[PDB]
Amino acid sequence: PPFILSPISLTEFSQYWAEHPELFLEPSFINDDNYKEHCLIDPEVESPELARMLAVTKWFISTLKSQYCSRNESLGSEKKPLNPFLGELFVGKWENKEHPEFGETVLLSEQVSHHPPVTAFSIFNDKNKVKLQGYNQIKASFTKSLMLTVKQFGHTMLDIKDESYLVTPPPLHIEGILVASPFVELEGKSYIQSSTGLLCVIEFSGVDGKKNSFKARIYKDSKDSKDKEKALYTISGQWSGSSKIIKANKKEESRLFYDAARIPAEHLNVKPLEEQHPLESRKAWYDVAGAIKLGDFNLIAKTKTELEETQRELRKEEEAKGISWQRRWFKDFDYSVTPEEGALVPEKDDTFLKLASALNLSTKNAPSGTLVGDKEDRKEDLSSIHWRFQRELWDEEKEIVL
Repeated sequence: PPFILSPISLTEFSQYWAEHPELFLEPSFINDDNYKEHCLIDPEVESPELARMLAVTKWFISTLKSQYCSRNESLGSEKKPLNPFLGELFVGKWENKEHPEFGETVLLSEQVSHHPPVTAFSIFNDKNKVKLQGYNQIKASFTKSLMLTVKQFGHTMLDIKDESYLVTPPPLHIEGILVASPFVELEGKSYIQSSTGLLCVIEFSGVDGKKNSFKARIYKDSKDSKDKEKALYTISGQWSGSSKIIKANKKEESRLFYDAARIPAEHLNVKPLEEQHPLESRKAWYDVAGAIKLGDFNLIAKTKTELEETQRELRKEEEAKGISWQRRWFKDFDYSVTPEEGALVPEKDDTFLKLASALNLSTKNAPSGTLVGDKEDRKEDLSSIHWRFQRELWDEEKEIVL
């Protein structure tokens, strides 16, 4: 066992959707009057919608490394994920003081389900009108071989002012591939469907091809995505390393698209344990995390039972104050054709339904990226529940602060 063990609650993994402050906000600084300047990899980008789609694609790739690489040699740490308890919260903010034009970007993460485990999150920047929200859920199991496949469920939505993007995470990742390491590989297709019609398809190598490699293609619309030759741009390389982009078929003009080595200057600002509510992750798992570094499973069992008892009493107090701790900032909406009575239902102009339609994506609780008609989508009575952020609920939060 190498490196310094770092137990971290899965509720914290939500922060990796905006680890690079500048990449997260770039799309919002691109308008009709400067788009050609805001596109390093192609000073001759056809339209602003296209420059924004490239900026979004870059931002998406930048989130991958931290999500799937547990070891980090420039820090000497090995991440040990902790299964969040119901009602757990993790909040913080990127102050971006070194860039006044960016503004404060807030992160709210919450464990909305324990059985099964579901994490919901929202990252929003009021100043530039950039907001993201999504939820995550996985199902692991072994295949004929050490394999151990993890299916991804859920999706995320990005709003750049009035422009919308539907992002679906990597459908699959394989664990326990390399000897003596928690190395992980991605497989399947991820999509970035914009309200502008543009669609990006990101294909992961799986256990084949290069290590942690991908092939991204941007199409003018969903129909075009059926033929790889109609791709406006093609990006390929390592999502944990570097990649290059090629416009049309001009292989003679390949440019460096993204290099994961780049370390972000801005760090997520999280308040110290002293001023943290007992529902917040770092404070709730502190002892357990310590015991886990000690390695003593007797101390781990003890600290765990204590977290449980603490949390049990905390919930009682939360209710006593009339606080809906179980669904504090996110509510579960039913998107099925015929929902149950009391179920929260979507609105008529639901962004998710619009974009999913354009992409022809299953709106059911199937693996991420499942297309309508796929085996997974045809399954008998599959639910269609999706978690949604409610800004107002955060606006009236009386206990949690940043």
